[PDB]
Amino acid sequence: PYEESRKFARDAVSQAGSFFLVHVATPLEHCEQSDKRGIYAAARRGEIKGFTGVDDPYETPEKADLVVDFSKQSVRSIVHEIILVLESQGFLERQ
Amino acid sequence: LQAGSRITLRDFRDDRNLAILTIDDIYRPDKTKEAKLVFGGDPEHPAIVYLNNTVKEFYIGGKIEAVNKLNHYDYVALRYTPAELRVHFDKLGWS
Repeated sequence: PYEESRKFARDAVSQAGSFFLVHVATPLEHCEQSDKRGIYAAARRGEIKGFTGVDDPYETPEKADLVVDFSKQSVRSIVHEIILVLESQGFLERQ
Repeated sequence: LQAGSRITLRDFRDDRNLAILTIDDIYRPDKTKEAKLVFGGDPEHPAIVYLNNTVKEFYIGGKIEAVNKLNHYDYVALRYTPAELRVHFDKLGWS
């Protein structure tokens, strides 16, 4: 949820290799409406304090390497978009 | 052959009966206007050379009913009909 933690992650990994941030920008409504575990439910009836999106915040990523939405794209093409990024940068070439 | 006639279209390769065509008309086209309006006008153009040396004199128009799909012995697993390709894009989960 917090940009601070994310940038920390990116800086540490970068010491050793490439880091890619993919923001799964799926809208809170969609997420909540499809929750089959009733966790957003318990948050809503206060059984779970400070649950991200209900109480705790979610600092939206400002400059991610890729932004996708499980509302508009499918798992399969989200994966295909990530794969294309790895490919353009040479990671999938032959060894 | 005349309007309303039903001809059978045969495969010169294996003699199979492929389709039954129902003649609408039987017209004599202006090979020069085709040459010029469709394939530019150059007599050296491959289509035009075909138009004059291989294409016969009359065009027989008409809707088709299907008897058999052509047989092919080369690369059958790589050949696709619009229907098969579509089912395949589906199987692969592509969009």
